[PDB]
Formats: sequence, structure tokens, C-alpha cells
Amino acid sequence: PDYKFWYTQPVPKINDEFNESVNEPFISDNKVEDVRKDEYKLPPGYSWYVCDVKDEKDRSEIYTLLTDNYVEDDDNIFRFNYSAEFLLWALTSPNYLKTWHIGVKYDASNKLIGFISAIPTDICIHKRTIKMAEVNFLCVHKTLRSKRLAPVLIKEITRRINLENIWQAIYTAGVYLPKPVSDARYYHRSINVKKLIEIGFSSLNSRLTMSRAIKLYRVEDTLNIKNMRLMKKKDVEGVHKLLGSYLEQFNLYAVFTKEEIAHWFLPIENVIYTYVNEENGKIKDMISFYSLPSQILGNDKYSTLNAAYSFYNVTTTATFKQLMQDAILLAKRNNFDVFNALEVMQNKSVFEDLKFGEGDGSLKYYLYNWKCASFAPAHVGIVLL
Ligand SMILES: CCCCCCCCCCCCCC(=O)SCCNC(=O)CCNC(=O)[C@H](O)C(C)(C)COP(=O)(O)OP(=O)(O)OC[C@H]1O[C@@H](n2cnc3c(N)ncnc32)[C@H](O)[C@@H]1OP(=O)(O)O
Ligand SMILES: Cc1nn(C)c(C)c1CCOc1cccnc1-c1cccc(N2CCNCC2)c1
Ligand SMILES: [Cl-]
Ligand SMILES: [Cl-]
Ligand SMILES: [Cl-]
Ligand SMILES: [Cl-]
Repeated sequence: PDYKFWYTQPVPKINDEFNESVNEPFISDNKVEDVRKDEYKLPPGYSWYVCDVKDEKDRSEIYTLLTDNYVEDDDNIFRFNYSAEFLLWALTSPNYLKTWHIGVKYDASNKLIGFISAIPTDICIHKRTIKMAEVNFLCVHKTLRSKRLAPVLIKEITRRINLENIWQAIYTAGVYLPKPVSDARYYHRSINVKKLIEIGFSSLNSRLTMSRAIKLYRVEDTLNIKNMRLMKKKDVEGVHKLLGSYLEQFNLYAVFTKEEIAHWFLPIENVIYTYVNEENGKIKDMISFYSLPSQILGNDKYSTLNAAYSFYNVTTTATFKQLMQDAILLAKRNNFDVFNALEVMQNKSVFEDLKFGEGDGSLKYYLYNWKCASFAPAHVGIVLL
């Protein structure tokens, strides 16, 4: 609770507030020549391991570590269960670096007991585009918790990123760290109502029977945008144009290349869904969501919470409410239990009328080595995985 590590880093202190025009690094004029060239030292018995996520053996070790040891909610009901495919997809975006996928092994057993990763991305923050590392999947094995391994993982990936002449990073966390640039509550639209109530994800309102809740939280009968279809390769430049134009209104967003659109949006069953309303090669509307199940801890009636997470949604032919109603239906049609979304972009406006419930927490957006004013989450135009 006292931030002994984080207050040594170029991030804001917890009570810092910055003026409305500053937009620049905390530590500027960095020189690659000054970056530590060797890996940070580890205690005897532990070693760094650069992972090849395209290799089945390495990927399996990452998958096993995260499945057993990655993020849990604050009541330890759920643990994220990113698929091995999702991990491959998330980590091998265009121009990724294998040397930014770094683990720590326990030498005696040759097992992976720590991990952190980054991928490169261009991030526009308050109208300035900066090449950044997007950091994700920080994880320490449960048996090695509270041994200060996380600061070493963070410092080591920072070194590896700095060696590429990159000095800023973006990341999200459900925990409060110094210091969010924005903080977005999450909301959910129940689809498989009885399951969500039985596992403790949702509460049954005291005025409702289970049977009535199932009826009341039914989804729309048919699409508002009836021509929706899965995205195809030929749609990449059209999605690039539609999404790229939409995102320029926000204070924080990724500046996607055509290659990045193809990577992040072309569909992969049970990983990433993108639907488009296309006419004469123009993409008029798009819906996208990704698949991230949570293992339901200690519950033998169900295995996973099969959740869809809102990604990027843009409409020109409907209202935003109609678009997001269609997103919920498309998730339901693909057998998802729940549709989760953040109060970013225009999402907040739809939550009441589309019968979303408010979640039990918020997702914090962070920048490393960047000084600027924080802002309300409606100004956030990026969804991290
Ligand atoms: C220019 C390039 C820069 C690149 C780097 C950019 C920064 C990237 C930052 C990483 C972005 C990650 C994005 C994601 O992946 S967020 C998801 C994080 N992972 C999990 O929640 C999985 C389950 N939990 C664990 O695996 C461990 O509990 C973790 C690994 C979280 C801590 O391990 P452990 O419990 O064994 O603790 P320790 O003794 O080793 O270390 C204690 C220190 O760790 C600080 N801590 C705790 N939780 C987090 C957290 N979620 N982000 C950052 N720091 C965190 C804490 O403040 C303390 O420092 P201080 O309080 O003394 O200051
Ligand atoms: C159903 C469920 N399962 N688990 C394991 C949880 C925590 C939930 C609650 C629902 O949480 C969200 C709902 C919507 C969006 N984001 C989250 C969210 C919340 C906390 C942390 C993360 N991480 C770490 C940072 N990087 C992205 C992923 C994500
Ligand atoms: Cl493979
Ligand atoms: Cl977290
Ligand atoms: Cl009932
Ligand atoms: Cl391009």
C-alpha cells in the first residue's frame, strides 16, 4: 500500500494532478546508449527465458502459468482463462518482438514461474502520436508471490523496450496503481441469466423470480442492421477507414495501420468476432468483440464463464444504442453467457436502456513515462485485451 517500487518509476504520484495543456514525458531525451545492456540479475536458481509464442512448447508453458495464476476478481470467484490461441494472437501483432515476451524459470524444475509481455503500437495521446509498448500478462506463480519478482519483471521488460528506442508504455489494470490517466467502470449485459446468477456474477433482484429475470433479460428478437456479416479479408481497408476516422475524436487511441486492422479484426472463432455492414466496398457499420472466458473457481456445476468483451463498434446507419443491441444479439447467437463493456467511447449512453448492470469494479488506464492531465473515460478510444 506504500508504492516503494512504483514511486521510483517515471509515473505520477498518487495525488498528482497536471494542468490541462502539459503532454510530454517525465524523463525525456533518453539515449539507447545509456540503457543497461545485460539482463538484470536474478536470485540463484532462477533464470530469464525469452519465449517463442509460436512454439507449441513455449506457448504451453505460458498458457499453463496464466491459467493457474493470472488475474482473479477481488472475491476470488473467477480467474481469467485466455486461450493459447488468444495468447498467440495478442502477442504476435505486426512487427512484434520475440525479445519482449519474457519469462522467468525456476532452474531446478525448468518451469515458468513468471511472465510479462509487450507489443509495439502507435498511441495518440492528446493529439500527439507516440510509439509505445503495450504491456500485458504480468504474472507471478502463486507459490512465488510477495517475493518482489514483479518489480524485476517490470524493470527487465522496460530495459528491453528501451533498447528499441521506445520510452513510453500503455497498460491497464483492475487495481489502482500510480496513477490512472482514466478510470472506466465496467458493465455487463446478462445473456445466460440463470448461469450468471447461480455462479455469483449477477445478483437476482429481490422483486424478481429466477424465471422472471430470465424473461426480462431476453435479448432482441432480430438485428437492427440486418445485413451484418462476418468481416472478410477484402474489408480490411474499409474497416481501417471507418474505424480510423471514428477514433480520431478521442484523447487516447491506437493509430492502426492496415496490417494492424487485418491482425486485430479478421475473425477467429472463439477469439475475435468482427461483423460489418458493407455496401459497394464501404463499411457503413462495424461490431467487434473478443472472447475471454473466466474459470469459475471452486464451482463444479459450471466450468467457465464464457464472456464476450466489447472491442470497437462504429455505426453510420443506426443509433449507437441500436448498434450495441445488435452486438449483444450477435454475442448471444455465438453462445456467449454475457456481454461485457467499459464506459469508454460512446458506450455509457447505451447501458441503461439496454439493461446493462454495473460491474463490481473499474478498469484503470495507465501511461508509463508520460505527463498529462487525466480525463473522463468517455474520452478513451482504446480497448486493450
Ligand atoms: C518504456 C517501457 C515501460 C514498460 C513497463 C511499463 C509498466 C508496466 C507495469 C505492469 C503492467 C501490467 C498489466 C497487467 O498485466 S495487470 C494484471 C496483473 N496480473 C495479475 O493480477 C495476475 C495475478 N497476480 C500476480 O501474478 C501477482 O500478484 C502480480 C504479478 C500482479 C504481483 O506480484 P506479487 O503479488 O508477487 O508482488 P511482488 O512482491 O512481486 O511485487 C509487489 C509490487 O507489485 C506491484 N503490483 C501489484 N499488482 C500490480 C499490477 N497489476 N501491475 C503493476 N504492478 C503491480 C505492487 O504495487 C508492488 O509494488 P510497490 O507497491 O512496492 O510499488
Ligand atoms: C468476469 C471476470 N473475471 N475476472 C477474472 C474478472 C476480474 C472479472 C470481472 C470483469 O472484469 C472486466 C470487465 C470488463 C473489462 N475489463 C475487466 C477487467 C477487470 C480487471 C482486470 C482486467 N485485466 C487486467 C488488465 N488487463 C486487462 C485484463 C480486466
Ligand atoms: Cl502451433
Ligand atoms: Cl489487475
Ligand atoms: Cl423461478
Ligand atoms: Cl497503413
